[PDB]
Amino acid sequence: MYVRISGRIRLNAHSLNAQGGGGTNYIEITKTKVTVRTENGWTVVEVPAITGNMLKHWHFVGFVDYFKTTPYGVNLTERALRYNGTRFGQGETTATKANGATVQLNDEATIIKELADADVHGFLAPKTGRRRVSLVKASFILPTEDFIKEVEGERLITAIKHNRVDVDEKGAIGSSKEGTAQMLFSREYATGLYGFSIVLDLGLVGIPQGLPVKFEENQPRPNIVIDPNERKARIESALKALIPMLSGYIGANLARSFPVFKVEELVAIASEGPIPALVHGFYEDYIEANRSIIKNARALGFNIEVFTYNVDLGEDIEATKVSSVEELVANLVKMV
Amino acid sequence: MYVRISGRIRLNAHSLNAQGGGGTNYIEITKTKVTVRTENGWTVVEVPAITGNMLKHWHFVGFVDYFKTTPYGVNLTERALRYNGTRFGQGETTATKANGATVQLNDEATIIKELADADVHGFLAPKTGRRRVSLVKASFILPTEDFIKEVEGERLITAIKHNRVDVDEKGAIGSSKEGTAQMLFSREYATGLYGFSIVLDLGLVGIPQGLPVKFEENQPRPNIVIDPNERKARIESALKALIPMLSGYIGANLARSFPVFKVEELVAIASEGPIPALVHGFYEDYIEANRSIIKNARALGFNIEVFTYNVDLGEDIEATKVSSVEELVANLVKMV
Amino acid sequence: MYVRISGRIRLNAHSLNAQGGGGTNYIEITKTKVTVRTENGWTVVEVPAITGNMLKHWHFVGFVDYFKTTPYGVNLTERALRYNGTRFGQGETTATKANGATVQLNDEATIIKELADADVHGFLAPKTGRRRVSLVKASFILPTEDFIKEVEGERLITAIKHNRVDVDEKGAIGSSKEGTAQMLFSREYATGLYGFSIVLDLGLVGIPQGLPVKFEENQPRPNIVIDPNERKARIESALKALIPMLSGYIGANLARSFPVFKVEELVAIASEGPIPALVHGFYEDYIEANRSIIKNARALGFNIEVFTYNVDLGEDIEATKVSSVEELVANLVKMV
Amino acid sequence: YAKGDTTWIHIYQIAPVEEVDMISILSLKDLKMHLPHYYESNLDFLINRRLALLYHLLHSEALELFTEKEFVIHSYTLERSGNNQAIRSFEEEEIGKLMDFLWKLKRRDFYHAIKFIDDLLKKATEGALALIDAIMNERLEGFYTALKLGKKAGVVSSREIVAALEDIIC
Amino acid sequence: GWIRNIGRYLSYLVDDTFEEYAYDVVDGIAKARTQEELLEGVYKALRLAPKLKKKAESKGCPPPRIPSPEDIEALEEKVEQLSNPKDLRKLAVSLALWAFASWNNCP
Amino acid sequence: GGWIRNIGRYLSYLVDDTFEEYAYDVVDGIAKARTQEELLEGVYKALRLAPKLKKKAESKGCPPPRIPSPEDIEALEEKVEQLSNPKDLRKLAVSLALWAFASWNNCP
Amino acid sequence: GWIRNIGRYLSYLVDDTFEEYAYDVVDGIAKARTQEELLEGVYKALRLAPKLKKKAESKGCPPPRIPSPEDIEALEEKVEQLSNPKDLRKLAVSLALWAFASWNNCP
DNA sequence: TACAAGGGA
Repeated sequence: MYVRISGRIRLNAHSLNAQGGGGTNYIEITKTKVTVRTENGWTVVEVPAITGNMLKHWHFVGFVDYFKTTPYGVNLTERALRYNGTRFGQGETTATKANGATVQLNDEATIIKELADADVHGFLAPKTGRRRVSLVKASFILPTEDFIKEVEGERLITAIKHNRVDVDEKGAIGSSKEGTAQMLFSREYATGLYGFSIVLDLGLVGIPQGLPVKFEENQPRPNIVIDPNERKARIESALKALIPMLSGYIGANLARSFPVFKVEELVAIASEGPIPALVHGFYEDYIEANRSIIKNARALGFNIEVFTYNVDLGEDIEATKVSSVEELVANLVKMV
Repeated sequence: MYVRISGRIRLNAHSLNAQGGGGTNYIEITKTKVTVRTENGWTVVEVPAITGNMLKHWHFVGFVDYFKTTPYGVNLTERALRYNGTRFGQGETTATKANGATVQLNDEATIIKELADADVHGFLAPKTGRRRVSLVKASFILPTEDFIKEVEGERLITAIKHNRVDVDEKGAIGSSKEGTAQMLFSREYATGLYGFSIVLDLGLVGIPQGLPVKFEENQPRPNIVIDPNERKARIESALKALIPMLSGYIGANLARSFPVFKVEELVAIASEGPIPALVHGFYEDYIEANRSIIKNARALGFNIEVFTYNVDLGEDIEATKVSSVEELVANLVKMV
Repeated sequence: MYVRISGRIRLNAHSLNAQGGGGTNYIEITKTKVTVRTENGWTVVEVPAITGNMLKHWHFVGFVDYFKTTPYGVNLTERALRYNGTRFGQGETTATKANGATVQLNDEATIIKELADADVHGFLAPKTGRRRVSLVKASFILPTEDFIKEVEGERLITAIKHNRVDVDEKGAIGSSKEGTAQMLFSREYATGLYGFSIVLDLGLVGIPQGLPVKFEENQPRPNIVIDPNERKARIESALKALIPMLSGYIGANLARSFPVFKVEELVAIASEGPIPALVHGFYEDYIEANRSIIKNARALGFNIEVFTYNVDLGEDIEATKVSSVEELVANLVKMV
Repeated sequence: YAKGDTTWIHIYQIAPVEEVDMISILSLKDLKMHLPHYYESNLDFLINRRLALLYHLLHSEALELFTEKEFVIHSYTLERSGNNQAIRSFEEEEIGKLMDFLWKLKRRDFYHAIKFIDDLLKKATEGALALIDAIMNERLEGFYTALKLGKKAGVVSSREIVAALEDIIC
Repeated sequence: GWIRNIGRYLSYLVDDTFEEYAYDVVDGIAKARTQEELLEGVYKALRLAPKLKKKAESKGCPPPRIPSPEDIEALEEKVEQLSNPKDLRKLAVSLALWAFASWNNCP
Repeated sequence: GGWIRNIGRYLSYLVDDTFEEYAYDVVDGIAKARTQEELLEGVYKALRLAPKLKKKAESKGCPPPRIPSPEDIEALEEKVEQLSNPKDLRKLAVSLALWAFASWNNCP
Repeated sequence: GWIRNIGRYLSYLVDDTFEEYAYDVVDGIAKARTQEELLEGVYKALRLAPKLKKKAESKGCPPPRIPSPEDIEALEEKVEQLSNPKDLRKLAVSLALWAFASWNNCP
């Protein structure tokens, strides 16, 4: 089961995924160059953004958070318990189990049947060479193009400076000689209307990549190395991992910032066979593009279920209107 | 079935087809020299680009993915199911079929009979010498010239640093004592309006290159080593392989980057008989050249069909408007 | 008919006609030395080039491709159907027809009557010692002199290295002892504005070299060994072979490179008689040279028809403003 | 050199032009080697007569007599192409500077000099041709091309030979 | 004079022990007409230092020695006065031929 | 005028070891400076990292970096205005970029 | 020299001692694309003048130098002849280069 | 490197 979600969301007072200035009182958000038509030829502009690697890490965090409560949650790595995404790193032979057992770095089938995190998000074992591509692909989050055009520049990244109070046992602040660390560090914050185009394929859950189909008697029999109940639990957990994505658990500095989050609109397409990925909501004319993509792909012979959040998406297209992202994930899991 | 595809697509914040960084923590994106006319005289500029080899690999991946569902999908290499692009490397005499059967490499007719991937994308076995040129031609992806003109380069790249967190059971970063891997790598991301071109010479599928014709009674006729159903099935498999490239499944680092990848404009031509290759979309003045080519080629009497997307193409040429890429491939598959 | 074509064709990111040797890796492209002015004493510079042998082979391929569809396509060599250039190699004294018939290499008349490729492109039979000069000649693809002078030599080449992803069935990248083709190799891609010149002599097709005339009624009647319809079909096929010529079918590595072409300007002359060759487009002042050549050859008393694309020429003489190379060949075939 | 039915025979004569005595002539006599029936298939670079004489002079160490006395070489070839004997090469260049460059080329050692030349001759025949052209006409790029061709296939190209080549360049 | 060290550094890019085979840089620097292209070529050649040092450290053999800054300025201070390309050619080919020496680095 | 050595020494701090800061981006951007404006911008990004390096050198027990003097900046400015030829611009660009990679003994 | 003074004032913002680091204003000055953007950039650069002016005497080192009226009016006059960003970028980077120089502010 | 063409007793 492969599902694509793409839409526009509103961010305010966010300091998510900064470069990191270093150690002198300055932290600044990551910025990337994007191209816009701006009715004067294509031009390049710097805008704040959050990388898709961090979004994938947060999806891993959500999946491991929602997978512990499952009865089959013991088949997991303890490294995922502390929300660490190291997987196997460099120069590692045995991966310890959350139950305390150990798993060899070879026999990919054993790895995927014992560790669900590596089964879903992939892994890498340079010592032997076992590999597995991620089943969830994350895209960059960028401010939408029409917002950039209609904001006429006017850089909206604001630098808020604030101090780290260090009061000594005598109630005074001195210098480095007396052992006092008084500093005033600055953090950047941004606002705007961003877009997301998360895509995730769940048809290879529990299926080793080195042997997807068995061909017992020249029939397409999937090579499942785990129990069907465990596979269903894993796919349901991976699907419900989207709950914190569109609620406000994306970004760093959540303890001190917790960005003002709201979902403006989105469109989701779900199916079983391979389907074209939806166009990102960054562009102005993405709703019509997705409408055409759905309309002609349905006529081509693909069984696709379409869900929309307050988007008309044209007419004569069978789509379900969902009032929330959690409603959409409930609709996605009811058909599993 | 001879098909030519050309057009322009916008990519934002993509790290597709990097250089791997060699043996350095820095990771470089591929650069190449391109010639720009300009009003001050010809110049050469370094721009990011995508090699045609990886585009061909993704096309093969899409082809095998769409051919698995086909009932004739048993005639595939075992390496194809794992997306192993290598085909009959040095030192191997036979091939392993998808069902586990062994296929000899001493006969090209059998090879194309029960190996669809070798039939479409060709093969080469340096030991036995059996050979077949690929039926798919992919061109390099370069930013369009006028984009380089007004954008005047700006280096079109940004560098983003990502950390590799290695937290042990005690929660320590470690420093050259616990074998930690809490390192810091970086990636390069580019953007701009690029051009693409693809050639599909789907007229030799199931036909060995040695004996294309039979000449039973001095009457030319195709020499097909398989039933026409299998040839047709491979035809729409190749046609539908275009879908998971114009949707966003082009390039590497999909799990972390997933390029925004809007399709701007395109022009397609299709014919039963041989046709000249369509002009690549890199050049700024390519619409008029393609229009003249199509008009004077149709004047020669060639039975060709032209599909346009976001291109006026004038009024003299009879072309059918298309709203999406899958609509285009549907129109291609209507006329077998 | 006698026709001469000379012009300039743009090109970028082309790995065409490389040496491909020099050990095991680093496929490095072919280069040649050319003399330029550079506002000082004549200096020799080292620039990428394409050998005329490759152009001749591709012209043969195009001629075969456009000649199979003709009703006279049976009169063709078996090796020609395979695009094999080994015309009467060492040892053999007989050749195989397309329908399986055999022909003895004894007299030129029978060879040119029953075999079409050996007619247009000539042949050499060392055993019998038979000779036939090819009726098509081509020059090297050299970058134009003014472009070389203006770029001041940035080496006009780039090196792109890429690997094979040959992996074992178990999913691990084995070492050399295990057996794995995971290896790196590099290719050289060139760019720039190139000039070309190709000359055809279709006035002698179907005429044996030994006895061009027969002199029955005391006039030099050409010795046409085949029917006039077959000769006309051969001429039109040879002309139409130019349609895929200037379209992207003159280079190697088409499966991975597919050089990007756009013919910027050219001139063609046809006078069905002995005509001097035009000035190659490599020289920067070839426009005026060809203009003087055509105007004073017309004044001398020869009936030359001139077709021009994107050149002002002299605007005082009858020249057809052709807009495409295939439009040009349509004009050529409409006057046969 | 045989190469099946045919046969290449390269014949050289060493000629003075000014003055010689007994000792010089006996030094020239030492150059002559009896029964040069080389045949074989791996030693196929005995065609291209200049390469064959370079190989012969590689293993000749009689004296470096002509570094003080001027001498010339007259060479010709004989062929058995299909039992058709004729002379197809009569170029007349000299011999002094080639062996002078070889002798200034071999000061540092022999263990990495003789095997160096032998490997470049056997493996990189094109590289050997470039090297011999560079020796004949004193062009800088010839040495670089020869070294690159040698290193590409099997030549170690030690440091001392590079230093000797640089000293020859001056 | 300050040629052996740059020769070793350039040979570090050609030895089989370094399975990277950077021949483009040496080919470009060998074929130089005037100052700009040779300077760009030597810059590209010396830019590959971090990957060489990392590969040497991971292989176990001693890391390559980058040319010292003391003789880095020597290249410049000798090269501006070479207005004639002819006398520039001897050094341009000397560096290339020193780049192809054995230079046993990792035993 | 000797300021080339100083600016190259400063740029060498962006690639060298014992620093954990490897910004090949700015060094390559300065190296490939086709025009003067992007060269000046690359120099600006190179200088923008001065506080981090000058703090961390003392933080890691290393001598302070040789930050270019204002006279060097004035020389760089003047030379960029009387040099409008791309030919000399390219050679000067590679001249100050070449010093970045060397065997500098920043930390004894 | 009518530009060294404003550069010195900008360098006064970020330097050794002087515990008020404002990199945002310097970047805005350097990154500015339109001449008005340069105007607000220099405006926020100047608005911190009283800060340093009264804080310099808090530690005893000599007070900094505030740009004179003639130079700032001359910059204002130079503003309205740059019709293209091509010279605007070079002007902005020239102004912002002196910020990170080795200035002896107050020993 | 394929073919021819040659020098003599």
